[PDB]
Amino acid sequence: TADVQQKLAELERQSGGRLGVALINTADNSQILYRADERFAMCSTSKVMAAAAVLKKSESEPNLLNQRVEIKKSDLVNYNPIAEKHVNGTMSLAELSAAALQYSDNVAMNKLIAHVGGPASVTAFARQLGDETFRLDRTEPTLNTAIPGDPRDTTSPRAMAQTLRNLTLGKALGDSQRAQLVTWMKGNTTGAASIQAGLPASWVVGDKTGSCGYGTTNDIAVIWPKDRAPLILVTYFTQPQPKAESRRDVLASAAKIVTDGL
Ligand SMILES: [Cl-]
Repeated sequence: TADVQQKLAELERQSGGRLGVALINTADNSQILYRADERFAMCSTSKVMAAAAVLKKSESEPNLLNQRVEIKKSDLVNYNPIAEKHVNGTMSLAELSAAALQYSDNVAMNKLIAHVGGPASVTAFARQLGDETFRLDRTEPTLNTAIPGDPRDTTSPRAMAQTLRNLTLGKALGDSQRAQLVTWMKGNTTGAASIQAGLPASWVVGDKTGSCGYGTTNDIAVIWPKDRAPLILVTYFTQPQPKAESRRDVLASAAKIVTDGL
């Protein structure tokens, strides 16, 4: 409705920044879009694509998720909540995937990236799925600069919503791998203040958040409303000032606007 568009424009104006939304409602195959073809820095929301690339590789390598990866001091980056506890030992690729997706651990992201061949390999995986918009250019932590106008490490709301639908509800991954990705995302510990905060308490959510430079504040989610077909929702948000603070409330407000009614 124009009403939903007006409400999103009002929210964006009040927020002071630039808001991007894509909702896919699988009940009727409809979409609600706002700036959905513009690019936004992904921040840690790119961890979903990297974990999915590892899952895809595991379809033909059954030992892959159990493979051990050494964690060294030289692996530490800016935010390492799980990896810092494993320095001088190993973690499996499954454990790194869970740490990336559920605690936003940046060492874990770098190990997923390295395993599949680097940022260009993660990007080539997106391309193989039919996502011609996603680009992972850099590793952690430099992928977080989020400079306005810089296309590095960006995607669009439309593209990420369509790809997340393929990954979590469609057939991008084998049944075992899809279920594993969904379980990991449903177990996220970092999302309660973002999309989830704009939805009724009873709804079930798997999501991945990310915040980075220029007050960029993001969330991408698969949502099971009570007794309804699932939704896919991407809410991206960025601000003019380099040191702007995160605005998870803006993502909650956008989620409420686009799901009201339903
Ligand atoms: Cl500033």
